Amino acid sequence: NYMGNPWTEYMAKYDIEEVHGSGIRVDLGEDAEVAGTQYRLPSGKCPVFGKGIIIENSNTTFLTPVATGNQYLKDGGFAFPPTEPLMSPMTLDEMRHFYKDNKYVKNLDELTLCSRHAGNMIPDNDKNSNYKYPAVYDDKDKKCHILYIAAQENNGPRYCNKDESKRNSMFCFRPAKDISFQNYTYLSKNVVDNWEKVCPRKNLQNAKFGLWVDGNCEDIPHVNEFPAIDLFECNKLVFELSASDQPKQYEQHLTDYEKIKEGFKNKNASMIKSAFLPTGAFKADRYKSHGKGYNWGNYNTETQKCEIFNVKPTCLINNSSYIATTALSHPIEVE
Amino acid sequence: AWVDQTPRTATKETGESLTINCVLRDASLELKDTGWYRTKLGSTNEQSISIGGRYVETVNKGSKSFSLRISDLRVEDSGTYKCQAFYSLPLRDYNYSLLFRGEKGAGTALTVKAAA
Repeated sequence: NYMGNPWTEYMAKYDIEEVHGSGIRVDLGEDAEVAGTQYRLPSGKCPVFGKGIIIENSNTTFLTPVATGNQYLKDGGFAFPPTEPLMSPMTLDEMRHFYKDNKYVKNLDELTLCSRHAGNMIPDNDKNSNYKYPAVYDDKDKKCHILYIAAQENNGPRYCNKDESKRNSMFCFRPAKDISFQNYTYLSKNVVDNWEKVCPRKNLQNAKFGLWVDGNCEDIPHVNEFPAIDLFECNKLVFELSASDQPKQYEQHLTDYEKIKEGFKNKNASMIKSAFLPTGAFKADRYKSHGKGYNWGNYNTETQKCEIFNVKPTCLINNSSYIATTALSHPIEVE
Repeated sequence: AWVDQTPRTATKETGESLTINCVLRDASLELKDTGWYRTKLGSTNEQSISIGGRYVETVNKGSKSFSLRISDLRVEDSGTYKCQAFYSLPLRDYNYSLLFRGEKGAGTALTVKAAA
C-alpha cells in the first residue's frame, strides 16, 4: 500500500531543516578555527530575504563600516572598513568585472556571487582558516556588503534596555525584518549556487501549507495563531519564532566565553582569546538548531490571522483566503 | 586574475622529480602568500599540503609566480595538486594589510606508478 507523496519534490524547498540546515533568525551553525581559536559563524545554505540587524543605542545603521577610524559615523556599523581597492561595498557589475577571469564565479546569480565574494576575505591573516564572513546584498543598490561582525544579537534587558540607564552602552542589537530591510538578503558563506530552486523566496498566493496524510492534504494539526494586520506582519512573526542558534540562555555582564557564544571574534586590536574552552558537557555545540523552529506560516488575509507552525509542511491546500510564507521568504513578495 | 597551472598531467616514476608551476595572470593585486592543496583519487575533499622535506616551494612576488617541486617521488604523492594565490589588500586608513583569497589553479593530475 502506497506510502509515497506526489508533492515531495515540490515541497522540498519547504523542508527548511534539510535545505537551509542552520538557524534563520540567528544563524551560528558552524564553528571555525582562526589562529588557533574556534569561533561561531553563519552557515545556512539558503538566503534570508528581508533580514538585517537593528542597532539599539546608535543612529548608525548596520551596513556602515565597523568602528575606530575617521569615517562612517560614531561606534560604527557591522560592515568591512574601506580597502584599496574598495572590496566592500561592491556592486554586481563591479563584482562580475573582478571575477571576469573565472567562468563559474563571474556568471553566478547576484546572491551567490555576493556570498562567494564575502568568502574571499581572510580572517586575521590565518591563510588556512575555514572561517568565512557573512554578507548582506542590497537589491535596490546592486551592492554587496561584506560583514566583519558575524554576531546577530546581543541584548538582554539589564544592560541593553533602550536609551535609559542600560548601565550605558557598548553594543545592543538584534536581527529584524524591518521595512527598510525589504531589499536586503542575509547571506552565509554556504549560500548554495542553486538556492533559486531549492530555497524559498516568494510567498504563495491562494495556498495553505498542509500535511499529506492518506492521499489527502490535511490542515497542519498543531498551529499557534497570531493577529497580523498584513502579510508583512505575519512573516515578521514567523521569522521571530524561527530556527535560532543564539545562545538561548541569556548572559549578564559580557564575559569572553559568552562574547564568542554570540558570534563575536574581535575587540578590534586583537582577537577574543578565550583560554578556558568547553571540554565538559557540550559536544562543542548545544546552540545549533540545524533549522528546527517555527519556520512556516499560513497567513489568512480574511481573518488577519498568522497561523505559525514547527513541523515541515508536505503538500499545499488551495485556499483563496491564504498566503503561505516562511521565515526565509521575502516579507512582501507573492507569486 | 587567474592561476595558470602547469603541467596539467604528470605520469611519473617512484624516485623521480616533479615541478608544478603557477603564474598569477591578470593580477592588479600583489602576491602576499601562497597555498597548495591536493585531492588524492579516492577522496575528493581537499587537504592542505605541508611544505617541507620532499616538498620545496619557490615564490617570486616580483613576477607573481610560484612553484612546487616534489623530489624522490612516492605512490602516496598521486593526486590532483592545486596552488592558490593570496593577495595583500591595503585598507584606506591603517597601515596593515588584509588577506584576500585568490583564484585557484586548474590543477595537476599526478601519477606515481612503480613497475606499471
